[PDB]
Amino acid sequence: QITDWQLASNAEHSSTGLRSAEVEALEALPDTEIKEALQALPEEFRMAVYYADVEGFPYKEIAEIMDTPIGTVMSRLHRGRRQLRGLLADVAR
Amino acid sequence: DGRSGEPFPYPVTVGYMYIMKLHHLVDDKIHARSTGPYSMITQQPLGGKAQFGGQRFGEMECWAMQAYGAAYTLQELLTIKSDD
Amino acid sequence: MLISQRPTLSEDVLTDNRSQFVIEPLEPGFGYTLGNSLRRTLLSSIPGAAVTSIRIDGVLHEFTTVPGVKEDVTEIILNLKSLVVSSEEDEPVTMYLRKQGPGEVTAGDIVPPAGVTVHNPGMHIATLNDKGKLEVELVVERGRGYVPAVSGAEIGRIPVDSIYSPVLKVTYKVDATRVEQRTDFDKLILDVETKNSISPRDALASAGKTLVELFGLARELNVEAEGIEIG
Repeated sequence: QITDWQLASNAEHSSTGLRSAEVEALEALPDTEIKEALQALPEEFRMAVYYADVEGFPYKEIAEIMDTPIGTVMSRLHRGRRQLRGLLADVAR
Repeated sequence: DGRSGEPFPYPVTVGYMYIMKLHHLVDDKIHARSTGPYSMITQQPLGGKAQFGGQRFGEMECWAMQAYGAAYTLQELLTIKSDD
Repeated sequence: MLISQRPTLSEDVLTDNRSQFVIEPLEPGFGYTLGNSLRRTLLSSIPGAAVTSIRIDGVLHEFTTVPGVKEDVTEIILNLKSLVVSSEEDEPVTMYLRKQGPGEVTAGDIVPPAGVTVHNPGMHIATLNDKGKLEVELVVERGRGYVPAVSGAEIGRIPVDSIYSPVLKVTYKVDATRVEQRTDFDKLILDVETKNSISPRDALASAGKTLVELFGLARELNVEAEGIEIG
Protein backbone atom coordinates (compact mmCIF):
# COMPACT_ATOMS: atom_id res chain seq x y z
CA GLN A 1 0.00 0.00 0.00
CA ILE A 2 1.11 3.57 -0.64
CA THR A 3 1.43 5.39 2.67
CA ASP A 4 -0.11 8.76 3.46
CA TRP A 5 3.41 10.10 4.04
CA GLN A 6 4.36 9.20 0.46
CA LEU A 7 1.17 10.80 -0.86
CA ALA A 8 1.91 14.06 0.97
CA SER A 9 5.61 14.04 0.05
CA ASN A 10 4.70 13.48 -3.60
CA ALA A 11 2.10 16.26 -3.38
CA GLU A 12 4.73 18.72 -2.15
CA HIS A 13 6.37 18.64 -5.61
CA SER A 14 3.11 18.45 -7.58
CA SER A 15 1.58 21.21 -9.71
CA THR A 16 -1.49 21.06 -7.44
CA GLY A 17 -1.09 20.01 -3.82
CA LEU A 18 -3.56 18.24 -1.58
CA ARG A 19 -6.45 20.65 -1.14
CA SER A 20 -8.82 20.51 1.81
CA ALA A 21 -12.59 20.94 2.04
CA GLU A 22 -11.89 24.37 3.52
CA VAL A 23 -9.72 25.46 0.58
CA GLU A 24 -12.37 24.13 -1.81
CA ALA A 25 -15.24 25.97 -0.12
CA LEU A 26 -13.33 29.26 0.17
CA GLU A 27 -12.11 29.02 -3.43
CA ALA A 28 -15.74 28.57 -4.52
CA LEU A 29 -16.60 31.85 -2.76
CA PRO A 30 -16.98 35.20 -4.54
CA ASP A 31 -13.88 37.37 -4.71
CA THR A 32 -15.68 40.59 -3.58
CA GLU A 33 -12.64 42.37 -5.03
CA ILE A 34 -12.50 41.28 -8.68
CA LYS A 35 -16.30 40.95 -8.78
CA GLU A 36 -16.75 44.58 -7.73
CA ALA A 37 -14.28 45.80 -10.36
CA LEU A 38 -16.15 43.75 -12.98
CA GLN A 39 -19.56 45.11 -11.97
CA ALA A 40 -18.26 48.68 -12.30
CA LEU A 41 -17.60 47.97 -15.98
CA PRO A 42 -20.62 48.43 -18.28
CA GLU A 43 -22.35 45.16 -19.14
CA GLU A 44 -21.14 45.10 -22.76
CA PHE A 45 -17.47 45.62 -21.87
CA ARG A 46 -17.49 43.16 -18.97
CA MET A 47 -19.20 40.61 -21.23
CA ALA A 48 -16.59 41.09 -23.97
CA VAL A 49 -13.68 40.76 -21.53
CA TYR A 50 -15.43 37.78 -19.92
CA TYR A 51 -15.73 35.88 -23.20
CA ALA A 52 -12.22 36.99 -24.23
CA ASP A 53 -9.81 37.03 -21.28
CA VAL A 54 -11.65 34.84 -18.76
CA GLU A 55 -13.18 32.23 -21.07
CA GLY A 56 -10.63 32.37 -23.90
CA PHE A 57 -12.85 32.55 -26.99
CA PRO A 58 -11.26 33.88 -30.18
CA TYR A 59 -12.42 37.33 -31.21
CA LYS A 60 -14.63 36.21 -34.11
CA GLU A 61 -16.46 33.82 -31.79
CA ILE A 62 -17.11 36.72 -29.41
CA ALA A 63 -18.52 38.66 -32.37
CA GLU A 64 -20.82 35.67 -32.95
CA ILE A 65 -21.93 34.97 -29.36
CA MET A 66 -23.19 38.49 -28.76
CA ASP A 67 -24.51 39.94 -32.00
CA THR A 68 -22.12 42.79 -32.79
CA PRO A 69 -19.63 43.59 -35.55
CA ILE A 70 -15.96 42.80 -34.98
CA GLY A 71 -15.33 46.49 -34.36
CA THR A 72 -17.48 46.77 -31.23
CA VAL A 73 -16.05 43.54 -29.81
CA MET A 74 -12.45 44.67 -30.30
CA SER A 75 -13.08 48.27 -29.18
CA ARG A 76 -15.05 47.16 -26.11
CA LEU A 77 -12.21 44.73 -25.38
CA HIS A 78 -9.53 47.44 -25.42
CA ARG A 79 -11.57 50.00 -23.48
CA GLY A 80 -12.81 47.46 -20.93
CA ARG A 81 -9.24 46.23 -20.51
CA ARG A 82 -8.05 49.80 -19.91
CA GLN A 83 -10.79 50.52 -17.36
CA LEU A 84 -10.12 47.27 -15.49
CA ARG A 85 -6.40 48.11 -15.45
CA GLY A 86 -7.38 51.39 -13.80
CA LEU A 87 -9.77 49.85 -11.27
CA LEU A 88 -7.06 47.63 -9.76
CA ALA A 89 -3.26 47.49 -9.55
CA ASP A 90 -2.04 44.25 -7.97
CA VAL A 91 1.11 42.19 -8.29
CA ALA A 92 -1.07 39.49 -6.73
CA ARG A 93 -4.68 39.51 -5.49
CA ASP B 1 -0.46 22.57 53.16
CA GLY B 2 0.72 25.40 50.95
CA ARG B 3 -2.86 26.44 50.15
CA SER B 4 -4.76 26.66 53.44
CA GLY B 5 -1.64 26.84 55.62
CA GLU B 6 -2.78 24.14 58.03
CA PRO B 7 -0.38 21.27 58.77
CA PHE B 8 -1.31 17.93 57.29
CA PRO B 9 -2.45 15.94 60.35
CA TYR B 10 -0.16 12.95 59.80
CA PRO B 11 3.53 12.53 58.96
CA VAL B 12 4.08 11.89 55.25
CA THR B 13 6.90 9.82 53.77
CA VAL B 14 9.35 12.22 52.10
CA GLY B 15 12.76 11.74 50.57
CA TYR B 16 14.64 11.89 47.29
CA MET B 17 13.73 9.74 44.30
CA TYR B 18 15.44 9.54 40.92
CA ILE B 19 12.91 10.49 38.22
CA MET B 20 13.48 10.26 34.46
CA LYS B 21 11.77 12.24 31.71
CA LEU B 22 10.46 9.68 29.23
CA HIS B 23 10.36 10.24 25.48
CA HIS B 24 6.56 10.24 25.37
CA LEU B 25 5.94 13.99 25.40
CA VAL B 26 2.65 15.85 24.99
CA ASP B 27 4.27 18.25 22.50
CA ASP B 28 4.59 15.31 20.10
CA LYS B 29 1.25 13.69 20.99
CA ILE B 30 -1.19 16.62 20.72
CA HIS B 31 -2.81 16.81 17.28
CA ALA B 32 -6.09 18.25 16.01
CA ARG B 33 -7.61 18.70 12.57
CA SER B 34 -10.74 20.45 11.37
CA THR B 35 -10.01 19.81 7.68
CA GLY B 36 -6.90 18.80 5.78
CA PRO B 37 -5.36 16.75 2.98
CA TYR B 38 -7.08 13.62 1.69
CA SER B 39 -5.79 10.48 0.01
CA MET B 40 -5.99 10.39 -3.78
CA ILE B 41 -6.72 6.64 -3.51
CA THR B 42 -9.44 6.20 -0.88
CA GLN B 43 -10.41 9.91 -0.67
CA GLN B 44 -10.32 9.63 3.14
CA PRO B 45 -8.34 12.07 5.30
CA LEU B 46 -4.65 11.29 5.55
CA GLY B 47 -3.41 9.61 8.71
CA GLY B 48 -0.69 10.69 11.09
CA LYS B 49 0.14 13.98 12.77
CA ALA B 50 2.98 14.82 10.36
CA GLN B 51 0.44 14.64 7.52
CA PHE B 52 -2.03 16.82 9.49
CA GLY B 53 -4.23 13.77 9.52
CA GLY B 54 -7.59 12.75 10.90
CA GLN B 55 -8.40 10.30 13.67
CA ARG B 56 -9.21 6.68 12.91
CA PHE B 57 -12.84 5.86 13.71
CA GLY B 58 -12.78 2.08 13.62
CA GLU B 59 -15.12 -0.89 13.64
CA MET B 60 -15.38 -1.09 17.44
CA GLU B 61 -16.14 2.64 17.65
CA CYS B 62 -18.98 2.06 15.18
CA TRP B 63 -20.19 -0.75 17.44
CA ALA B 64 -20.23 1.81 20.26
CA MET B 65 -22.18 4.28 18.11
CA GLN B 66 -24.75 1.64 17.19
CA ALA B 67 -25.17 0.48 20.80
CA TYR B 68 -25.98 4.10 21.65
CA GLY B 69 -28.41 4.13 18.74
CA ALA B 70 -26.88 7.33 17.38
CA ALA B 71 -27.57 7.11 13.65
CA TYR B 72 -26.75 10.66 12.57
CA THR B 73 -23.46 10.79 14.47
CA LEU B 74 -22.38 7.51 12.86
CA GLN B 75 -23.51 8.54 9.38
CA GLU B 76 -21.95 11.99 9.72
CA LEU B 77 -18.63 10.48 10.80
CA LEU B 78 -18.53 7.99 7.92
CA THR B 79 -19.82 10.28 5.17
CA ILE B 80 -19.45 14.06 5.27
CA LYS B 81 -16.49 13.84 7.66
CA SER B 82 -14.57 11.27 5.62
CA ASP B 83 -14.98 10.26 1.97
CA ASP B 84 -18.04 12.22 0.83
CA MET C 1 5.17 45.86 41.04
CA LEU C 2 3.05 45.85 37.88
CA ILE C 3 -0.65 46.69 37.86
CA SER C 4 -3.23 43.90 38.01
CA GLN C 5 -6.68 43.92 36.42
CA ARG C 6 -8.96 44.94 39.25
CA PRO C 7 -10.93 42.15 40.97
CA THR C 8 -14.53 42.76 41.97
CA LEU C 9 -16.67 41.71 44.93
CA SER C 10 -20.19 40.56 44.05
CA GLU C 11 -23.00 39.50 46.39
CA ASP C 12 -25.59 36.81 45.68
CA VAL C 13 -28.17 36.80 48.49
CA LEU C 14 -29.64 33.40 49.40
CA THR C 15 -31.47 34.12 52.67
CA ASP C 16 -31.43 37.22 54.87
CA ASN C 17 -28.64 35.73 57.02
CA ARG C 18 -26.99 33.73 54.20
CA SER C 19 -25.01 35.08 51.26
CA GLN C 20 -22.38 34.06 48.71
CA PHE C 21 -19.67 36.56 47.80
CA VAL C 22 -17.56 36.25 44.65
CA ILE C 23 -14.17 37.95 44.33
CA GLU C 24 -13.08 37.70 40.69
CA PRO C 25 -10.83 37.72 38.75
CA LEU C 26 -7.84 37.02 41.00
CA GLU C 27 -4.32 36.43 39.75
CA PRO C 28 -3.44 32.70 39.74
CA GLY C 29 -3.09 31.28 43.24
CA PHE C 30 -4.51 34.28 45.12
CA GLY C 31 -7.89 32.65 45.71
CA TYR C 32 -6.09 30.46 48.23
CA THR C 33 -4.22 33.49 49.58
CA LEU C 34 -7.47 35.23 50.50
CA GLY C 35 -9.66 32.18 51.12
CA ASN C 36 -8.59 30.53 54.37
CA SER C 37 -7.60 33.84 55.98
CA LEU C 38 -10.99 35.35 55.10
CA ARG C 39 -12.79 32.27 56.44
CA ARG C 40 -10.87 32.14 59.73
CA THR C 41 -11.23 35.92 60.06
CA LEU C 42 -14.99 35.83 59.47
CA LEU C 43 -15.34 33.05 62.04
CA SER C 44 -12.95 34.05 64.84
CA SER C 45 -12.33 37.81 64.42
CA ILE C 46 -15.84 39.33 64.76
CA PRO C 47 -16.84 40.28 68.34
CA GLY C 48 -20.26 39.11 69.50
CA ALA C 49 -22.19 38.15 72.62
CA ALA C 50 -23.46 34.81 73.90
CA VAL C 51 -24.30 32.81 77.02
CA THR C 52 -21.27 32.01 79.18
CA SER C 53 -23.07 29.98 81.87
CA ILE C 54 -26.51 29.21 83.27
CA ARG C 55 -27.96 28.17 86.63
CA ILE C 56 -31.16 26.10 86.75
CA ASP C 57 -33.23 26.28 89.93
CA GLY C 58 -34.14 22.96 91.53
CA VAL C 59 -31.13 21.05 90.17
CA LEU C 60 -27.51 21.50 91.30
CA HIS C 61 -25.82 18.19 92.13
CA GLU C 62 -27.91 16.11 89.69
CA PHE C 63 -27.88 17.79 86.21
CA THR C 64 -29.71 14.87 84.52
CA THR C 65 -33.41 15.81 84.71
CA VAL C 66 -35.20 19.08 85.51
CA PRO C 67 -38.55 18.50 87.27
CA GLY C 68 -41.60 20.19 85.78
CA VAL C 69 -40.17 20.44 82.24
CA LYS C 70 -40.32 18.00 79.33
CA GLU C 71 -36.83 18.78 78.00
CA ASP C 72 -33.83 17.46 79.91
CA VAL C 73 -30.88 19.60 81.03
CA THR C 74 -28.64 19.21 77.98
CA GLU C 75 -31.56 19.83 75.60
CA ILE C 76 -32.04 23.14 77.42
CA ILE C 77 -28.32 23.83 77.02
CA LEU C 78 -28.57 23.19 73.27
CA ASN C 79 -31.34 25.67 72.42
CA LEU C 80 -29.91 28.12 74.95
CA LYS C 81 -26.65 28.03 72.98
CA SER C 82 -28.80 28.96 69.96
CA LEU C 83 -29.88 32.15 71.74
CA VAL C 84 -28.95 35.20 69.65
CA VAL C 85 -28.00 38.05 71.99
CA SER C 86 -25.94 41.23 71.78
CA SER C 87 -24.43 43.39 74.53
CA GLU C 88 -22.84 46.83 74.71
CA GLU C 89 -20.24 47.05 77.48
CA ASP C 90 -18.04 44.02 78.09
CA GLU C 91 -18.69 42.64 81.57
CA PRO C 92 -20.57 39.47 82.54
CA VAL C 93 -24.23 40.50 82.59
CA THR C 94 -26.77 38.23 84.27
CA MET C 95 -30.32 37.71 83.00
CA TYR C 96 -33.23 35.75 84.42
CA LEU C 97 -35.85 33.51 82.81
CA ARG C 98 -38.93 32.57 84.84
CA LYS C 99 -42.33 31.19 83.85
CA GLN C 100 -45.19 29.50 85.70
CA GLY C 101 -48.32 28.83 83.64
CA PRO C 102 -48.45 25.75 81.42
CA GLY C 103 -47.47 26.43 77.84
CA GLU C 104 -44.22 26.96 75.97
CA VAL C 105 -41.40 29.34 76.91
CA THR C 106 -39.65 31.53 74.34
CA ALA C 107 -36.72 33.94 74.36
CA GLY C 108 -39.16 36.83 74.75
CA ASP C 109 -40.04 35.59 78.24
CA ILE C 110 -36.44 36.37 79.22
CA VAL C 111 -36.15 39.84 80.77
CA PRO C 112 -33.34 41.76 78.99
CA PRO C 113 -31.40 44.16 81.19
CA ALA C 114 -30.65 47.59 79.78
CA GLY C 115 -27.94 47.29 77.15
CA VAL C 116 -28.64 43.79 75.78
CA THR C 117 -30.81 42.56 72.92
CA VAL C 118 -32.46 39.22 72.14
CA HIS C 119 -32.68 39.03 68.35
CA ASN C 120 -34.70 35.77 68.17
CA PRO C 121 -37.59 36.22 70.64
CA GLY C 122 -39.62 33.50 68.93
CA MET C 123 -37.03 30.81 69.62
CA HIS C 124 -38.44 27.89 71.60
CA ILE C 125 -36.71 27.16 74.91
CA ALA C 126 -38.72 24.76 77.07
CA THR C 127 -42.22 23.34 77.48
CA LEU C 128 -43.88 23.95 80.85
CA ASN C 129 -46.45 21.36 81.91
CA ASP C 130 -49.27 21.89 84.41
CA LYS C 131 -47.91 23.45 87.64
CA GLY C 132 -44.39 23.42 86.17
CA LYS C 133 -42.05 26.21 87.25
CA LEU C 134 -39.06 27.43 85.23
CA GLU C 135 -36.31 29.56 86.81
CA VAL C 136 -32.86 29.87 85.22
CA GLU C 137 -30.07 32.46 85.21
CA LEU C 138 -28.20 33.25 81.97
CA VAL C 139 -24.82 35.04 82.04
CA VAL C 140 -23.92 36.96 78.87
CA GLU C 141 -20.48 38.25 77.85
CA ARG C 142 -18.88 39.60 74.69
CA GLY C 143 -16.13 37.70 72.91
CA ARG C 144 -14.90 36.26 69.63
CA GLY C 145 -15.14 32.89 67.93
CA TYR C 146 -16.15 29.73 69.79
CA VAL C 147 -14.82 29.15 73.32
CA PRO C 148 -15.55 25.77 74.97
CA ALA C 149 -17.04 25.62 78.44
CA VAL C 150 -14.57 26.82 81.08
CA SER C 151 -15.52 24.85 87.64
CA GLY C 152 -16.54 24.14 91.23
CA ALA C 153 -17.08 27.40 93.14
CA GLU C 154 -20.86 27.72 93.82
CA ILE C 155 -23.10 24.80 92.89
CA GLY C 156 -25.91 25.07 90.35
CA ARG C 157 -23.94 27.14 87.81
CA ILE C 158 -22.90 25.19 84.70
CA PRO C 159 -20.45 26.69 82.18
CA VAL C 160 -21.61 26.13 78.61
CA ASP C 161 -20.05 26.24 75.16
CA SER C 162 -20.14 29.92 74.14
CA ILE C 163 -20.68 30.74 70.47
CA TYR C 164 -19.52 34.35 70.31
CA SER C 165 -19.20 34.61 66.54
CA PRO C 166 -22.20 36.24 64.81
CA VAL C 167 -21.42 34.12 61.73
CA LEU C 168 -22.72 30.55 61.93
CA LYS C 169 -20.93 28.82 59.05
CA VAL C 170 -18.35 29.71 56.39
CA THR C 171 -17.07 27.64 53.47
CA TYR C 172 -14.98 28.72 50.49
CA LYS C 173 -14.06 27.40 47.06
CA VAL C 174 -11.67 28.49 44.30
CA ASP C 175 -12.85 28.06 40.70
CA ALA C 176 -11.13 28.70 37.39
CA THR C 177 -11.91 31.91 35.52
CA ARG C 178 -10.40 33.18 32.28
CA VAL C 179 -8.71 36.54 31.70
CA GLU C 180 -7.37 37.14 28.17
CA GLN C 181 -5.88 33.78 27.03
CA ARG C 182 -5.24 32.61 30.64
CA THR C 183 -7.93 30.19 31.86
CA ASP C 184 -6.17 29.50 35.18
CA PHE C 185 -7.14 32.75 36.92
CA ASP C 186 -8.64 32.40 40.40
CA LYS C 187 -12.28 33.02 41.31
CA LEU C 188 -13.01 33.10 45.04
CA ILE C 189 -16.43 32.01 46.31
CA LEU C 190 -17.39 32.49 49.97
CA ASP C 191 -20.59 30.98 51.38
CA VAL C 192 -21.40 32.60 54.73
CA GLU C 193 -24.38 32.07 57.05
CA THR C 194 -24.80 34.35 60.07
CA LYS C 195 -26.99 35.15 63.02
CA ASN C 196 -29.53 37.93 62.49
CA SER C 197 -27.35 40.13 64.75
CA ILE C 198 -25.47 41.35 61.66
CA SER C 199 -25.71 40.78 57.93
CA PRO C 200 -23.12 38.73 56.01
CA ARG C 201 -22.24 42.00 54.25
CA ASP C 202 -21.15 43.78 57.43
CA ALA C 203 -19.37 40.61 58.55
CA LEU C 204 -17.28 40.49 55.37
CA ALA C 205 -16.62 44.23 55.69
CA SER C 206 -15.47 43.85 59.30
CA ALA C 207 -13.23 40.96 58.26
CA GLY C 208 -11.80 43.17 55.52
CA LYS C 209 -11.03 45.94 58.01
CA THR C 210 -9.46 43.46 60.44
CA LEU C 211 -7.19 41.91 57.82
CA VAL C 212 -6.23 45.30 56.38
CA GLU C 213 -5.19 46.30 59.90
CA LEU C 214 -3.27 43.04 60.37
CA PHE C 215 -1.27 43.16 57.14
CA GLY C 216 -0.82 46.87 57.79
CA LEU C 217 1.73 45.76 60.39
CA ALA C 218 3.90 44.39 57.58
CA ARG C 219 2.96 47.37 55.41
CA GLU C 220 4.49 49.60 58.12
CA LEU C 221 7.99 48.08 58.03
CA ASN C 222 8.77 50.12 54.90
CA VAL C 223 7.07 51.69 51.89
CA GLU C 224 8.08 49.79 48.74
CA ALA C 225 6.35 48.85 45.49
CA GLU C 226 3.71 46.12 45.69
CA GLY C 227 0.85 44.85 43.56
CA ILE C 228 -1.69 47.69 43.31
CA GLU C 229 -5.12 46.76 41.91
CA ILE C 230 -7.18 49.91 42.64
CA GLY C 231 -8.97 51.43 39.65
